[PDB]
Amino acid sequence: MLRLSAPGQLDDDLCLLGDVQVPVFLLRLGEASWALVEGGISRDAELVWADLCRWVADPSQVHYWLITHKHYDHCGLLPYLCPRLPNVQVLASERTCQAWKSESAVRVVERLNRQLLRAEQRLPEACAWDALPVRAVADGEWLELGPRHRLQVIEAHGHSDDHVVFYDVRRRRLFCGDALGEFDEAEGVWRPLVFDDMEAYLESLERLQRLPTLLQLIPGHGGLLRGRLAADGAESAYTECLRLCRRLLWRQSMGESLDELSEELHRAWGGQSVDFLPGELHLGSMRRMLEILSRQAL
Amino acid sequence: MLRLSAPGQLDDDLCLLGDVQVPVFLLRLGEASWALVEGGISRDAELVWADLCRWVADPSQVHYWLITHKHYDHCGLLPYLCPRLPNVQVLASERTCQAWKSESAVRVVERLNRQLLRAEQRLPEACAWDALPVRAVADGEWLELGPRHRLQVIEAHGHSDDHVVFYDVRRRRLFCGDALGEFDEAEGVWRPLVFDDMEAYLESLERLQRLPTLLQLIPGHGGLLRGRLAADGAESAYTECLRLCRRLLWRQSMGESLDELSEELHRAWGGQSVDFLPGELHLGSMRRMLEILSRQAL
Amino acid sequence: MRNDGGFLLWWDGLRSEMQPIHDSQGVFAVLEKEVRRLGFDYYAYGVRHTIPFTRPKTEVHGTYPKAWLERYQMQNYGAVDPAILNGLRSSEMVVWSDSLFDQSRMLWNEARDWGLCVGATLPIRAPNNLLSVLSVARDQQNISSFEREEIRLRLRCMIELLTQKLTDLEHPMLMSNPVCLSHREREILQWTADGKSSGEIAIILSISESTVNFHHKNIQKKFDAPNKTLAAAYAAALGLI
Amino acid sequence: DGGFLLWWDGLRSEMQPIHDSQGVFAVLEKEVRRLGFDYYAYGVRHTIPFTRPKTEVHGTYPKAWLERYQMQNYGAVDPAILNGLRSSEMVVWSDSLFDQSRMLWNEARDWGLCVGATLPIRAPNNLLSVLSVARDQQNISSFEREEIRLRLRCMIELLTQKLTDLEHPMLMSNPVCLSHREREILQWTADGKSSGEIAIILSISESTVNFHHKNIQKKFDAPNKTLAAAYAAALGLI
Ligand SMILES: O=C(CCCOc1cccc(Br)c1)N[C@H]1CCSC1=O
Ligand SMILES: O=C(CCCOc1cccc(Br)c1)N[C@H]1CCSC1=O
Repeated sequence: MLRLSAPGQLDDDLCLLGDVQVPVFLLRLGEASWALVEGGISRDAELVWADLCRWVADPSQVHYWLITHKHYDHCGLLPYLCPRLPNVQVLASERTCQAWKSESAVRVVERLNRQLLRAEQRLPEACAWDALPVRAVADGEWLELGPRHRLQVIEAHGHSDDHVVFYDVRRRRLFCGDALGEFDEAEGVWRPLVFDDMEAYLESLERLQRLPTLLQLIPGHGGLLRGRLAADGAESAYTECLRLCRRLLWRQSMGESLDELSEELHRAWGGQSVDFLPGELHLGSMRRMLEILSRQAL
Repeated sequence: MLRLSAPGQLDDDLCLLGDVQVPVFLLRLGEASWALVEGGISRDAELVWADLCRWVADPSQVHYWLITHKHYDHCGLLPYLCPRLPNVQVLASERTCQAWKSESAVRVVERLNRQLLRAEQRLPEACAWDALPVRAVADGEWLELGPRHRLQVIEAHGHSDDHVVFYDVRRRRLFCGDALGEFDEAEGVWRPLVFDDMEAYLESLERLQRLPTLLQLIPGHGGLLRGRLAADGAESAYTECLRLCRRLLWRQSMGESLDELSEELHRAWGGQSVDFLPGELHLGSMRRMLEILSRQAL
Repeated sequence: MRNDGGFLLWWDGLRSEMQPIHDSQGVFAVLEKEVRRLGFDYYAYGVRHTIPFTRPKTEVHGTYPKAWLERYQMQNYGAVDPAILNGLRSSEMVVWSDSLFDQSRMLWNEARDWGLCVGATLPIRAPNNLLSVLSVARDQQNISSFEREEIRLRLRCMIELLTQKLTDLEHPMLMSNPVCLSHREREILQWTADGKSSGEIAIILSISESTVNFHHKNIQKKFDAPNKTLAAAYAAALGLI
Repeated sequence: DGGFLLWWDGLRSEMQPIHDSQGVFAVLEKEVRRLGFDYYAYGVRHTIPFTRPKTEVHGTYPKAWLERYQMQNYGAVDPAILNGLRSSEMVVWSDSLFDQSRMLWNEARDWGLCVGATLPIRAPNNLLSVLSVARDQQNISSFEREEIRLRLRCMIELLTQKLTDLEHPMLMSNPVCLSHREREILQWTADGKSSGEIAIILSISESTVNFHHKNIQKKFDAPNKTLAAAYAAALGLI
């Protein structure tokens, strides 16, 4: 087995929660306190509670929350779970906290979260986006989540200006979110995701493949990765970004506009994000990615 | 344009005779010394001759024929055009000439090539394969073809049991044959072909990296290449073979049948080479390929 | 780190290929094979000494016409060869051109006559101060700008490993006049090299005059010296102090 | 093929418009931090004062470590610099390498210098130079060793050339210039012949050659011929 998918006691201390395509990862770090990661989407909240109470007996013990970047598919649960979690503490980059304090880049997050709702669903009450507790964490700052875990924040841009990745040294797991790319259930090889800058993206993947041989690798979509896939996941994401760059430059040489390649990528890779992204918006997202790659790659 | 693909002149001293999908190149070594390269197929004899006489005063000036490969798509043009040329030293590997002496290989090659004939034409009169003017070239031999051409034979084994590649040191050019793969005309990135071994293929690509950066890289199907994508071809071929290893191992971990993936490969890749491979035997070729991938490089 | 392939994998391959070799002819053979693989026909490896200051001794090997080598042994262009002397000033690879040989054109004409029209000459200072140059040459195909930097890096790696291997194998070129100094011979010769008088050296070192003059006689004998200045100069040039 | 060669060309073309030393060290720090190493240093060992060969150095380490050098001067006993004298090979640090002087290595490991390497090179002007790179964790594997070797070799070559071009105080030692007669007479002194022999071969009276000798002694600031000859031989002027 190489991609542990379903919710459950996912590891010796780690429990996936919510939908497997966009989960929140619960970490068992004490016999008092707990900790969540990868804060998902808004609609999973009523699901996540129905799972969370199965693990956490009383959610006052839930102390820490880890967040990877400002996009809606990793921070939807924040305003809808933070007030009922009284001891919650959200960690993210300084830019991420500044983004949430900003009036802009929150209404768009609300729209993106609201677009993925059911017919009769009504989301629960929520505090203001600036009102929730945040402690910004910078590059390389050692994190003391508990006596059994000592995570290390790593500045890993390329998917967004506000991005981080939480890295643990002892058990050698890694929370990437979308630092690498949306993992591929069918093909197995990573799908790159560049939406702000290649030069920071490939630099980040260099600084992530220089790490030790990872025993585990946990992206933001599609559960845990184990064994040989986690060992060289940082290499294959770099390789796939360069591969898509080669394809785009070749199609530019042939003369095909960006509209054809973005359409081809959308119809090829829409088989995952239909749940947590509208199809009409995924085309535009891939268009922005391909524009960045064409403008930056030689 | 990177791919100089159409027939006719390609450089100051290099033409393309016949269809680009099964090209037959022509080096002008001197004022009265020529050299054909890479061979072709049986149906294209009356085609390739019609090109060759255009570029040459009379066929007697042709002195050498550099064959890279054992399969019918390169050896096929030999017995139909070689008698026409009064003197040509067909330079092929040591193991190539053994195959042409063997009675089993000639029957396979002639049958596989006779399937491609259209309903009308019969083939020109030809000698037996055993009577050809062949020469054995070893690994790393220096080929002083002419004053202005110094080629080096490199045993790029793994795609076949006798594969070699001729590297022009001065012009930084590589008639790599199918040692790299079938260059994807649509996407742009390479496409692996490991038909007899997998461990040897990667070692051959490592030696092709050890060659210096290439101004030009001529595959056995797809004409000529220039620019960057001809300079990282061994890097791109190594990348694509590793990606296909990843794809096969991941899909086998998911448990789907080995033949299930190979049918997808045929559907994705056989449209390019439908006009010089039978449609059915591409499936068998990729079946043997994917079995070799499953066998080796876990 | 398997992203570039290229120069790193080539360097690993050549280092592994040259590691099991135990003869200088094999080293020159693999260098010859790569240089003809690089594009250039001829090569050369030339070690310029600095021991005899009036007439520096240069020793050179390679595959050029043997009569051109004998021309070098006739009239000693190694002192006059500008391509060698550029290693003193700067560590740049320099492609040969008529501008460079303006101070000495006779060598350039006699080389161009015999199929040395395109080429390069990369210098490097060996770790014991011996200058060395690795040169490559060919008849035509002037070095384009695209090819130049790859030639620079490849020749630099090959001359590094070439000097290392030949020093490992004790070639006559790289092995300078062998002089083994003790700790106190190094100390007394160092203090002589700073212009300090014999009495002052005796005072600071707390050793009698006769002992230090005995050591001065000795270090004169090993260097085959008539004067302290020659011993100090040779010691400074060779790195012995 | 991109990668290394394109990288070297880009680094050269990016370092060309930089007309200041701080810019050179800034791009060096940026690249060394991209290479996975927190700290770097460029260290020039001179060879003029034989009794006390001064070793000067720039870099980004803790400034009190620099200060520790200006008190105790570990450059004169550091084996990482001294490897460049005997061999031009890159050396990766370990407890084994510093067994002769364990105080330096222990005090370094006290201040977060536990992993690293140091590539030496003989500059064309005889001044030894070294490029060291260091980090806390992630001991240098044998796989990354050759990549670090190539990239540090390119970087130290470029820096050596540029800091020589920018007249940096590190590379430029005491500038001394000689016209051809002074170079000839000093060379004949370096291949030591007596003054009468020099006068005979050069066919010039002893007074003129003695005037030249006094000029050389004043210019090098020597008390004896031996200092002038040794310094000129070391600096490569002869
Ligand atoms: O720079 C060099 C390297 C030193 C001499 O190399 C040689 C020359 C002849 C025989 C041999 Br073996 C080596 N050669 C060039 C200078 C101008 S032309 C020439 O031969
Ligand atoms: O000697 C070197 C390279 C030169 C050191 O450069 C330095 C050292 C301290 C402050 C400054 Br600023 C630069 N390195 C290593 C050997 C063991 S500890 C160390 O610093």
